[PDB]
Amino acid sequence: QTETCTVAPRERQNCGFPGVTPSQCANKGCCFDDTVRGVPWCFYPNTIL
Repeated sequence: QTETCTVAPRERQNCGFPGVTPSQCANKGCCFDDTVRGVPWCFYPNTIL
């Protein structure tokens, strides 16, 4: 792996859309988390090393 879903919520950039599902987020190669408010559910991953 070269990408990680460990992103600070205030740094998460929107990768999806209103009502995006994990499957639609996985199709785009992005990360999903709806347990944090005020941030996009589907966001881009962070680069490692």
